Amino acid sequence: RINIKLRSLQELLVFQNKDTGNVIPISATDIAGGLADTVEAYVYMTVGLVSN
Amino acid sequence: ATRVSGNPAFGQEFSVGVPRSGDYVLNAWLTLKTPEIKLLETNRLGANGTV
Amino acid sequence: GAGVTSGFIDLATYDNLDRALYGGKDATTYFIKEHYPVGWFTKLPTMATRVSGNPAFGQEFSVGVPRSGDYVLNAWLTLKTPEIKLLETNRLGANGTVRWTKNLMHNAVEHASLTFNDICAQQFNTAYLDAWTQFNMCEGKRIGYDNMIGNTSDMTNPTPAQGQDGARTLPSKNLVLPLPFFFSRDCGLALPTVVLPYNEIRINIKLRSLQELLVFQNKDTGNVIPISATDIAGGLADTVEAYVYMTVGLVSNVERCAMAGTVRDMVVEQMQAAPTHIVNPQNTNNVHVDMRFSHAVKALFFMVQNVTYKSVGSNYTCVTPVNGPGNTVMEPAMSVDPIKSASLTYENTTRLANMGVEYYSLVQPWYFSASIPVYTGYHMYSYALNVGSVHPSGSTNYGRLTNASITVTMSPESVVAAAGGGNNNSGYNEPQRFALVVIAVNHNVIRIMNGSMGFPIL
Amino acid sequence: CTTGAGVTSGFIDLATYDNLDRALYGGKDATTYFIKEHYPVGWFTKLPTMATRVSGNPAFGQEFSVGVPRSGDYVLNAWLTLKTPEIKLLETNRLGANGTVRWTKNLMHNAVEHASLTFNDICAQQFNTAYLDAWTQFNMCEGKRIGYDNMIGNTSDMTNPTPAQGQDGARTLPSKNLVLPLPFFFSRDCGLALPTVVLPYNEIRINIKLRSLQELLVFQNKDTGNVIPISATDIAGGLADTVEAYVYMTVGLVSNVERCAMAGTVRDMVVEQMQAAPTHIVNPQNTNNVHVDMRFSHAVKALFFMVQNVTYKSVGSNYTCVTPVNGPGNTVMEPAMSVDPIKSASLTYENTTRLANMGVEYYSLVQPWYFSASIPVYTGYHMYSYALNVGSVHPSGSTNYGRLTNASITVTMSPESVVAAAGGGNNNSGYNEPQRFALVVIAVNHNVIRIMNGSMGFPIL
Amino acid sequence: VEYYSLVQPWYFSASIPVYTGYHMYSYALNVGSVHPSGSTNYGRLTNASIT
Amino acid sequence: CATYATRKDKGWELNENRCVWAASVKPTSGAIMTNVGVHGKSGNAVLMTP
Repeated sequence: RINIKLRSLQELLVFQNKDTGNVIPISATDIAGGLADTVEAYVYMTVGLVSN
Repeated sequence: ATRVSGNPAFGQEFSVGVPRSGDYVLNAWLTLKTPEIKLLETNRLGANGTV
Repeated sequence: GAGVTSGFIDLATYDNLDRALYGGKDATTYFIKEHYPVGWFTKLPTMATRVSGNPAFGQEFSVGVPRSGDYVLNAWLTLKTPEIKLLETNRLGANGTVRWTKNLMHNAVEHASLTFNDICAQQFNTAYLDAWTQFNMCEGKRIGYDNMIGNTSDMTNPTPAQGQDGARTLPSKNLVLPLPFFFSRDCGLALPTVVLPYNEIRINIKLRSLQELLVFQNKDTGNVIPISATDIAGGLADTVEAYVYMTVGLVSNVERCAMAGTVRDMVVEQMQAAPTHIVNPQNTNNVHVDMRFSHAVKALFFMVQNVTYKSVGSNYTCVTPVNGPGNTVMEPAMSVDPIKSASLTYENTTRLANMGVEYYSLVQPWYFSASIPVYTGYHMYSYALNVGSVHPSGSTNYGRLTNASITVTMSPESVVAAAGGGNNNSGYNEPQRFALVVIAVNHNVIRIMNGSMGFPIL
Repeated sequence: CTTGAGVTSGFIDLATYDNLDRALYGGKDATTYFIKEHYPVGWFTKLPTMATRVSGNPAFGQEFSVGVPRSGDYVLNAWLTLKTPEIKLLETNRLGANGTVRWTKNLMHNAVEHASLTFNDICAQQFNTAYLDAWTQFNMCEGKRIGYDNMIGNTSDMTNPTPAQGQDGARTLPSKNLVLPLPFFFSRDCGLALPTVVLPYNEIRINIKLRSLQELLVFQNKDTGNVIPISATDIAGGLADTVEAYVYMTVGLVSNVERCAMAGTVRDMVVEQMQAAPTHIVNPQNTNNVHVDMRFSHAVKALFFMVQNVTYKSVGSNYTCVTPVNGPGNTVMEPAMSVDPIKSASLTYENTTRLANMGVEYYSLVQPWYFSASIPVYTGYHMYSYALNVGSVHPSGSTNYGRLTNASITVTMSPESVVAAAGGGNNNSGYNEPQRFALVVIAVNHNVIRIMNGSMGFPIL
Repeated sequence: VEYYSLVQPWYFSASIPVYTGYHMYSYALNVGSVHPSGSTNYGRLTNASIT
Repeated sequence: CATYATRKDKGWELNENRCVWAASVKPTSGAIMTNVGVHGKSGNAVLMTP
């Protein structure tokens, strides 16, 4: 099995001040459409078939 | 890869099992689609703020 | 959405061609790596044993190779640049800037040699270093190399005087230059110091005077004049701090004794440089130079260097670079390699006809090297399939060969830039002088026996 | 610095040892570094040689043929040199002041189509512009990329648009010679070389068809970004149909110890050929997917499929969904909307889909990352590979198409391509005029060539 | 197209069409002759195509 | 002068090379009752492939 842990969207968006250069955590109301916790993702791998 | 547990979402851990019926597994990658970001004028930083 | 069973038709497809290519009892297979043990060893860096003087600008110092190490396989030299500050008391007044020359390293060092006892073994210099770095540089390390030896777009940026807008000073940071030697060429070629307890090994490094290491440029007329101590603040520090480091490896006691007391033969590559030949395009267009080499030569590199000013270095273009907007250095519009065509003559037998300069610039590096230069000049021709391969390939020996000559036909741009008449910041505002340089890379044989070394053929 | 370590610090590292170290290192038969085994090699030499022209005088828009010289034991390198003419626009052009002329992107890899190498009178190999572009974009050795992009055109000088003489930009496109290597089976690897000394009864010849200069020059509109064909009266000096082009090949000489020993024996060599599927026109306005039936003969190794914008014959190597337009600063800029027209692709054998409807990014990035020596830096250039290493001369995993029945490739187009097909875009938008696209599929396969009795033939065919 | 229109009828037929169209390719020396001449069977030949 | 296009094969490659590969199933222990017991009293099981 392969275990993958995905961080929350809060620690992925940088909200930088235009002039003073300050960074504050993002919020749900900051951006339109909310923060979709669910995400579209899969994992693929390549298999190799050999002779009998 | 055959999913065995978990729903892929941000901030959570999910497990995927390796499919059988093969002979050798020699590769592995993950794909995911990022959402769409739309900044609003009602943000805390106001005009002086970029996401 | 397909599944593993979706295939099996690829395996069902199997004909006479597939029988010839794949299959068979003795046929090897992938997905299985045959593992074989290797020797037990370890490596660590050490300094080089200082046994002669102290480093200084313009002087030559020799450093010994430390003993008590089973194998030495690397060598690099580190040196910290001084601090440079401009003053309003300069001879150029306000219209004067100071900057480090392009390729700060590969400069400030000439005639770097490796000597057994005191017998010369091999030796390299600026031309060979530049050619090798431009022809056999592995990508991904190009930015690292262009950062460790200067060329950081910080030392080469012109700085105006204090009263002008640009008051920045040149930072003092240490730079490191690897030493290309026969033991550093390959891991399998290393000095057996345990087998050589009688001989002692020296590295002779000669610095360069600080006058020609700095470029003093007039931002208006584009002229270069030598610098003096009064121009810069503090003064020209003749003494400099520099060290030499090398990676020494140790081996196991079980096999060091077994290998002790034997005879070994090694193959190494050496560098030979023909004397520089001053070329005057004003008098004529064709220049012939005789080449006198000894051992089995593998490659040749020939260039024409603009030698108008010693302050600027590694400038193989007919026009010297000048100042530009944003306190930067840029090359003027009319900028081509002086060489137009070249040919070889093996005792009145033209081996290569009057081929174009683009052939040497592009086609030969594309087919018989691991890289292609990104600068003007740097023309090469190799007798071997791979230049960077340590293993010998096809080559010709000049010991049994008679006198050979190289003929070069210059260019109209070169002959018109030789005279003056250029406008402001045109590069050729003053008459230009050019020198042809030819270097060769060959092979040799080293024999180790009785705790001593020597050339069997000498 | 003050280095107090010394040599003796490594004695602890040497002394530490366990069962894992005993299993990995050690042993009486274990090889060691710092000692390189040397083995003798053959005595030979190499030198360039002019190729003998046997077909008139080369000219633009025509086909010329050149034989392979004898007296060389092996030939293992071939390239072409061509001196481009000097181009200077005139104020009396059809477009008037609002008009620029520039060389097409990838001047070389263009004007050379259906270049073929023939033994005696049998077509042995043949490649074209699509194969050249795909191969040089997928198997490019980094470090030589700048040299290639300076030697085959696109030197940021030939491709910069130049306004008319009376406008601000009166610069003329320079007339500098350019070189193009010829990728052949013997040029792929040193170990594969043509035995010219062993083949005296076959005429080895190279047939090269150039392209008319009319569609080699892009005549761009300054404002609306439209392309019209160039005429003789538009530019100064007219168009020179004749041109000086040469072919150079490298020969190798070997001693008599083996050059005569290997003669008189049957030799079997493995070579890589090309098979190109017929081009199919695609209209995204009417259909959203296109199926192409692929038929090949020998063990295929890789498949390159791209969709090319063919609105104007002057512009070449345009696999984007939007044609390039002129930009500020007398330079060409890719438009804001420029994405590969393919949205997804799938592969079907019989009625069974071996590959599902995977995303375009898969073929674009993942496959080159794993089974290639480079990743393309331009949009398009989609690849599938049946072998672990595409560029390896030694055979790897491959499926023969001779015993395989009809196979299909299905390409589902993108909404960007759908909307770009219809015009209506404003000036300098690229898709101001309606756009037409074409699909091209190229395959790489192995083959066997046998040398016997002074002649060569395909034992399998 | 004029190849099929004119050259092939000129060599392997007893007449040349006087109307547009009618393109011919004959595997045999004489189309009108009832005696068999050179010809290949498509039953053993995998499906061919005309472009 | 046999070639790929004119062969009488195609569609039969599976039946030709049907032994190149096979399918692997999930391992399963063989647990079978030896005797059903006497009048519903006794009985035991044996694992053939544990």
